[PDB]
Parts: sequence; structure tokens; C-alpha cells
Amino acid sequence: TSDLNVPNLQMFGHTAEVLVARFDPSGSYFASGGMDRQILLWNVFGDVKNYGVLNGCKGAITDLQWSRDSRVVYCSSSDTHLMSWDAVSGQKIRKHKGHAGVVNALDVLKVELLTSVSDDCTMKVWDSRSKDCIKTIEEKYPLTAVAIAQQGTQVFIGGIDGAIKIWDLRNNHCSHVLKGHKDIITSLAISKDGSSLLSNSMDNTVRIFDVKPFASAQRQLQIFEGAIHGQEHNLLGVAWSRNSRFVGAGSSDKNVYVWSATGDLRYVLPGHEGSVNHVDFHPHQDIILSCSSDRTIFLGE
Amino acid sequence: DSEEQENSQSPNIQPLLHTENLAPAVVDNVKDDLIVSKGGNSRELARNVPVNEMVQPALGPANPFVTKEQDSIKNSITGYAEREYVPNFVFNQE
Amino acid sequence: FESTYNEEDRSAAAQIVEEELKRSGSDRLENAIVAAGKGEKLAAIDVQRYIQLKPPGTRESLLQSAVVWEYQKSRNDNLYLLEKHGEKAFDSSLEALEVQLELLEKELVNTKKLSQGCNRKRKHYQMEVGARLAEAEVKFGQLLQSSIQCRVATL
Amino acid sequence: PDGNLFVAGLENGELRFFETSSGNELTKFGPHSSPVKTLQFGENGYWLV
Amino acid sequence: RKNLTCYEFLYNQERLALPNRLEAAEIELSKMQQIEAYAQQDYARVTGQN
Amino acid sequence: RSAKSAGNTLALQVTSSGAVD
Amino acid sequence: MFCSISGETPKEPVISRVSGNVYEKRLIEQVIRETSKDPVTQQECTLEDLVPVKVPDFVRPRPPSATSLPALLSLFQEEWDSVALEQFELRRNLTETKQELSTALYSLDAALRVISRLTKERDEAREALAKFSD
Amino acid sequence: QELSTALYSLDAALRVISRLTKERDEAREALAKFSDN
Amino acid sequence: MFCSISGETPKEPVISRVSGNVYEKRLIEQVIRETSKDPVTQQECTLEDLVPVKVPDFVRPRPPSATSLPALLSLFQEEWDSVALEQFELRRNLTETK
Amino acid sequence: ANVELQTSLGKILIELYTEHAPKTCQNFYTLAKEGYYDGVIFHRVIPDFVIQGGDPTGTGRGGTSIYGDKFDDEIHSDLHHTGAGILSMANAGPNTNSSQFFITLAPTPWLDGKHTIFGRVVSGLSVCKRMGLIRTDSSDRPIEPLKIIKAVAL
Repeated sequence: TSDLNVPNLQMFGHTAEVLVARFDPSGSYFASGGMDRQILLWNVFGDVKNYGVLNGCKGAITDLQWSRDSRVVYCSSSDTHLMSWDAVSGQKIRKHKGHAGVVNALDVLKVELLTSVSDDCTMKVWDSRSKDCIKTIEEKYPLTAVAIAQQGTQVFIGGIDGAIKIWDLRNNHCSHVLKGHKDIITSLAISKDGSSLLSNSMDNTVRIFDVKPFASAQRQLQIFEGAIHGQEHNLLGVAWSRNSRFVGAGSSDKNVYVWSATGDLRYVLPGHEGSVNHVDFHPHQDIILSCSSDRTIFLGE
Repeated sequence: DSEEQENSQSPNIQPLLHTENLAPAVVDNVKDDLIVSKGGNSRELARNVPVNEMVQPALGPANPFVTKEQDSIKNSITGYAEREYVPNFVFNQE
Repeated sequence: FESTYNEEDRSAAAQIVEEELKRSGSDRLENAIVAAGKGEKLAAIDVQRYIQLKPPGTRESLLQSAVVWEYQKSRNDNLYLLEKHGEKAFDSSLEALEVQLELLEKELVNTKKLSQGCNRKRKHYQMEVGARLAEAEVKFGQLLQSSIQCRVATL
Repeated sequence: PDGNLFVAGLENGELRFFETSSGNELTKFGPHSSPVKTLQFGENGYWLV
Repeated sequence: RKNLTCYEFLYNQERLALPNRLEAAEIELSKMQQIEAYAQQDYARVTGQN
Repeated sequence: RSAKSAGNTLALQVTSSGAVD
Repeated sequence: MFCSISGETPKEPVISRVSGNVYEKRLIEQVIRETSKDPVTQQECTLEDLVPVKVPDFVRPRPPSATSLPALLSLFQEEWDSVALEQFELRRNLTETKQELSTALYSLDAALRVISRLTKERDEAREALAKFSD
Repeated sequence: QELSTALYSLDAALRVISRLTKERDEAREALAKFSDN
Repeated sequence: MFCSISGETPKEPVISRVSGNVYEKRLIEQVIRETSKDPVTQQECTLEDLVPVKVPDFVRPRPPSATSLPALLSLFQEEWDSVALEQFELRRNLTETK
Repeated sequence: ANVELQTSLGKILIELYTEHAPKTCQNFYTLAKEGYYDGVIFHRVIPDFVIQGGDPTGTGRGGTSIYGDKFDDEIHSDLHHTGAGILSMANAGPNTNSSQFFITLAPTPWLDGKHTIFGRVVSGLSVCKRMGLIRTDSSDRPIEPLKIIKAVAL
């Protein structure tokens, strides 16, 4: 039910655990990276072969993000750095330094703005060329995931506390928190319209929150069980469909969980040998991407 | 005094246009799902399939001659063993 | 179509449509003549007086005797012919009848299968679009609530 | 005015609508009460009183 | 054969008709989104004091 | 009754109407 | 084994080339005499387009009473009456089906007018709701 | 053929009218309640 | 009802256009595949020259036993030729006797 | 009601209990009429228990009735599994009968519950007795394919 040559395509490569794999916003490419300090670029349609390797990172690629231009790549490194990789030529454009620990998550903006969190209990906003953090937010406990609204004033940060904090960059008024979780938040994701927030937490519950200035209280739309986290404290991702009607998540029980966003589980398809780190959906067709700590990633329907 | 003929006969096969379809619609999908999923065998299933038909019944009279040794599925003589990509630190600490 | 309706709703819609209705608004010649005849049945009549077997009389009795004798001779000839061969032709007629029965029913069940397939695919498409329409209307209702609640909340 | 049909209300409120040429009743409009005193058609063709 | 051809007719009429229903629903979604966007931006000017 | 398969399966009536195989 | 025109058993069936169907000689010849074509396919047809095929032919076992005489003239009369009755039962049925089709078509047009009026009422009602949201 | 076609299209249009008027009167009552306050 | 190619009855009959013959689909397509020729009359034949059966139709079939005016008229004609043959023979005998 | 089963080992004849359970036997009757039982493997053979088969997949799963997925079982008192040859139905739940069935090889009194009894094998029981001696692998499945060449109903 798509343009893939085979409905299921197991993808081999890497020499260690793969931690992230995100589709190109155009929908023709996607890159993956992990503990082998290398980023691989793929071809969604055709021979599905490697055309580029992004060598030079001195740490595990904890997270990476595609650019809207789909020509530069931003990577998050465990070595307290953020590099910008020119996808077409594979050269180091800039290396953003300034954290004080392993930088866990990364996100890009609709306008050339970068955000990230690290174990130094801080969040930093980066301009694509300034090479320095324009704004710094300091928290008590290490943060683990971010999501930026494409409108461009709100960032959601999630850490040890278990309560998502919504920060307005201009206002610096933080008196609004999406309470409800009771353990470490592994990942966050924003909807295509920027109206809903998707969260995963190590208390084994995947919840969905609404990003709207007004709410009728209990901003909690619904919660999802089944996707469970192991004892390795891995950061398991959540994903949004192109039409924003299916929500997805990975689990440490080697199963990929797909929901209908209405509270009913739809796909529980297995297939991985280890913990499933990341999951994504293709922006055009009905493909799903799987990313697991067994050196392998799977293409979907 | 109502138009019984114009309404009763009209919905005769019109209900069948809704009721007859439900009869064999549960036949083509039942065998196709098994053919696609079991065509890939228990290992390496090839068709991604929604969850609710994952109960996967054996559909038999449950042979009672079997004893407790063969009730279990195994590769080796002693049990079932399969690969698992556990990082070293978690295995060691637990 | 996918819906849960009472027949009372059907009656109500039928009365609406009939209210709107009220407001808005070969043959040959021999065959035609005999048809104008037999429209009231009027079964055609032909002479059946060859069984009365007239007693000794005028030329009608002799003519009748001769015609009965000749019809009887022809009848005997036809029966002797009929059992010169027997019911073998009857066996062939039955075999052809069975052939036609099976030949018809084969394409009958084929047509049943084709119609059922069309119905199944119809039900699949209609059900999926109907589910999408239901989710659309539910989201629209919740969205109505959100709009009115936010607008009053502005105050 | 076209001369193809006409209308004639009745005492019980019903309206006798018949084609002028055919001369057969094909419409009854009975939503009114009391004897309808009068009815007159318009001239543009689509205005009635 | 009667019902088979009739079901073919119903298939054609549904396939023609339903996309129009979908388009109408999507246009309704678009307009409702616009008025909601304006309302929530009003509440956001309120939120400027938060 | 515990005899199991102590002998070859008896010849099969093949699908070609061959009485025995 | 059954001609598409009258349903009788063709003792000398023939097949066409544009559309091979079991047809009988006299009927197709008279059709060509009326119009030199085949109304089934709306195409020109000639005498040579039919081929004399070989069949064992279908025997007709006579009834117990069939030896010319009344055993034939009475049955001929009765079968005449029966085919006549069928002729009426199919004419009047044609006429009734045409009246019913006309009535149903008028009702369908009325339903189309109804869907139109209810659709404009719908559109304006939903717009009224949306503007009430203001 | 045409008779069955017309009759079944009439049934379909009848169901269209039924659903349309049902949700329409529901929406009108909803507006009436909403506009009351 | 009999096939010349194999000698068995055709399970699915087919009539050849070039030469009137009742074949079975497999063997007739076989002989067309091997060459474009007629196995009986050694003349060019093709797949389109093979005519499948469209027996169903839409009219009311009729019984070839009693309810057929052609059958009634054919019985009248057989009686006609029988009495004609009788008259023939007896007239010949009569002129010999004369 | 009567069906012949042209099986590899021999000839199997079944008379259906239409008078007792009509709904569950008409599907088998018309199913032999349609006859997709051609080339269907008796996937399950257990010494002295059953011979199960009837799924076109051949994987011990599947099988579509005329109703399409499943139907309701009817059982009453006088029916019992007291013999060896009672032809019954295979299910995987409360009312989950499918196109596949099985033949009894020994008295199974415990089984007169969730299983529908709708047949008795009048002739060919020796064929089933021989089927009880067929080479079977670790699971209850014959090594060679025990196909049914044809199933003609009479």
C-alpha cells in the first residue's frame, strides 16, 4: 500500500546500538545514528542504499534533526556538543559548544533556531550561526526531551521531576506545567498543527496533551498502556503521523506500538531483537520507521 | 392507508444490499489473513497486521495424550533459547 | 448504507417525499382482432363431433365413419412406430434436460459469487468512509464546545 | 395567465389545482382554515396572492 | 443479474457521491479551524498578561 | 494401540484414478 | 441449446462472427429481410455469416395422445389459447411496468428536489451555528 | 432494470433525507438552547 | 457432443469458426498454440475462431416435447408426407392394376 | 444427505444427521457440492483420538463455512461420542465452528460438550483404522500429505 519495493525491509548497518532515525520532511531521505559515532543517510525509494556517512562526531549520536531545507543536519552528541552537518557535501559546518554534560535531545524551528537539553540541568537555544546559546534556562534536575512549537514561542521540556514545563522564550513566565506523569519523561513530540503534545514516560504510560492557550482543565486527553520501559533507562521516542490521527511509540519489549489516538491499540507488531529506541512515520505515505538497540532498523507499510 | 407496496418491496433487497454483504465478507478476509501471515510462518511473518486478530487460536480438540514434557515449545532438548541484545551494565547490575 | 435506523424514520421520510410529490404534482391484424375477441377469454371453437359416431343415416354418417376409420388407422400406425424404438428418445431428452439444468446453475452460482464480491467491496469502502465521517463529526462537536467555552472565558 | 392550468381554493381550506386543458384535479393544498374569500394571480408569472 | 447490475449502480453512485461529502466536511473543518484560531488568538492576547 | 509406524503407509489411491501406488 | 430470441430448441442452430450466439435460421433470415443487419450487435449481417453446424438434434417424445385427429387439433387449439394468454400477460405487464417506472421516476425527481432544499437549509444552518460561535 | 434502479435510488435518497433532517432538527434545538442563555 | 481430437466428450464445449466442430477448450487451445491451423480441415484457425458458449440468454426457454407450434406443424407435415407417400404408392399400384 | 470422500487411503462415505442438527450439516453438504475440499490435507491424525482436516490453508487453521467465519453449534442429549467413527466439527471457542471437521477413532465420552456431532461413517471404517497408523512427525501431523483427491456428495 505504498511505493516500497517490499512491504517490509530490514535495514542492516552500524556497529553498535542505534539511538535515533528520523525521516526527511520531504519524505525521500532519512538518517540514523547511534553509539558508533556515525550517521548514515538512506534512500526511501529505489535501491535503499547508503550515499553518505557523517564521520567526525566524537560521541554517541543521542539525537539528530533534519532541516526544513533538507540540506543540513543537526546532531546531538554525548560529548557535550552539537554539530551541524552539511548533508549534500558531508562537511562540518559548525560545532555548537556550551553545555556541561551529555546533551539528550534536540529540536529545530520552522523559521534556523535550535534547542537542546543536557544532564547539566539546562536548556539552551541556539542560532544556526551564532555558535553560542542566545538563551539559557537552568533547572534543578537533568532534562531529557524537548519539543518546540512551529509557531515559535513555546518550548516543552521534560526531565526527572515528571512534570512537563512549558516555557515562553520572550515572557520568561513559567507558571504553567502539564502535570500528570510520575516518572522520567523519555520523549516529547508535537503535532503537525502544533495543537497537541505527545509524551512518553518511564512509568510505562504514554499520554497525550493539548497545546492550546485555553483549556477546560485536565488537559490530559487520554492515556495509553502496553508500551513498557526496561531497566536500561533508555530514552524511548514517540511519533506523530502525517495526518496526526495515529500515535506511535517504542518499547523495551521489542514491540512497536501504534494507536489510533482515540484510545484503542491498532498495531502491536513485533520484530526487533532488543529495546526499540525510536519510531517515526513517513510524512507522505503510510510507512513506519523502527529504531532499536539491536543494530537494526525496519521500514514499515 | 400508507404506501406499503412502495416501501416494503423497495427495502426487500435494499436491506439485503446491507444484510447479504455481511454474510460472505467474513470469509475472504479470514482465509486471506491466515494465508498472508502464515505464509510468512510463525517466524518471519511478512504482513503487518492490526492487533485485534492476534489471539491466533490453534482450533482443535486439544489432544489429551500429550504429557508435560511436550506441552512446551523448544529448540534444544531442554528448552527454548533465543538471542537478546542486553547491554552489559543492566545485565551485570541485575 | 451504514446506519442504525428505525422503520418509523423510513415512514416519516416517505411521507415527506409524498407530501412534496402532492405539492409539485408483430401486432398484425388477425392477432389484433382475435385479441379483441379473447380479451374476455372467448375460447375458440372447432368441431369435436367425431366421437358421437352417428347411427345409420344420411351421407354425414358415412363420411363420419370413413374419417373415424382413417384417423384410427393412422393412430395405430403412429403407436406401432412409437414402440418400434421405445423410450430411448425420452432418455436422451432427460439427459439434455439435466445438462441444461446444471449448465444454468453453474453460472447462477458464479453470478451469486460476483454479486457478493461487489457487495463486500462496497461495504468495505462505505464502512471506512463512514468511520472517517463519524470521527469528523465528533471532532467538530468537541471543537464547537471549545470555541464557545473559550469565547465566554475571554469575558 | 399562461392558460395551461388554474387553481381553486375550497371552503374546508383545500385548494383544487387542475390543468385547464386536461380538466382533472392533481393537487390539493389544505393547510388553511375558514372559507378562503378570494385568490388572484399575478402578472410576471411567479407572483401569487 | 438484476441485483448484480443494481449493486454495480450503487457502487458507482457511492464512489461519485462520497468524495463530495468528504470535501464538504474538509471545508467545514477549514472554516472551523479559522474561527477557532481567531478565538484562541484573542485568548492569547489575554494570556499576554499571564 | 502403540503399534505406531512399524510399516510403510499403505499405497495411496492417486489423484489420477490409479487404483494403487 | 436455447435460442436467445424465442426460447425454442433450435434443430439447426447457427453461430455468428461478431457475437457467436445460438440462433435459428428462419428468425435471422426474416430479421435480415426486415433490416439488413443484426440488431443484437447493430452491425451488418449477411446470409453467409451463419455456418451450418452438426448436432444430434433434440428428439421430441410425443404425449400419450398425439396421433393427428382430435389428439392433435384439440392440443393445437389449446396451445394457441395458451400462447394468446401469454401474449396478454406480457403486454399488460409491459404497460404496468411503464406506468410504475414513470411514477417512480417522478418520485425520484421529487426526492432530488427535497435533497436540494434540505442541502441549502443545511448549509445555511451550519453557517448560522458557526456565526453564533461569535 | 430502470424500475429497480429508480426505486433503489429512491431508497438511498430517502435515507439521505432521513439522516439530514434528523441531525438538522437536533442542531436547530441545540442552537435554540444555546441562544436562550 | 463428441471430440475428434481425443474421442472423449468436451467438458467445456467450443465451436470452431472455420469448420463446424465441437471441441474442448484445453485441446482446441492446444492445437491453436502449436500452429494456426484446423486439426480437422487443415485450414488456418486462431483463438478468436474458437467460439465459447453463451447459452444463458434472457428469454423464456421452451419445451421440445409438446408446447411448440413449430413441433405441432412439423407433426402435421410428417402426417402430410406420410399420407402423400401412401397416395403415391397406391396410385402406382392402381395404374399397374389398370 | 450423503457424501463420499475420495481420500488417498481409500473411500469414505458419510451420512449426515440432518434430522438432528440441520444447520451444521447443510454447510457440509453444499460444501461438498461446491467441492473445494479437493486437495485438502488431513493435517491432524492422532492414534486413537481423531483425524482432523478441512482447511484450504493446510496449516491447521482457517476454513470458511457458507456463513463465512463461524456459526452456532446445536447439541442435544441423545448425541454421544460412544463409538469410533462419529463425524464431528472442530471449533476454537464457544461458537467458533469452521469448515473443518474430524473423525472419532475411540469413545470420547468427555468430548460430548462444545463439539457438534453430525455424522456417522457407515462404510470405509477400515480406511480410518489404517489412517490411525500413518507416519506422524513430532506434532500431530502426517509426514506425507494425506490429501483428499475429491469429495463427491450424493
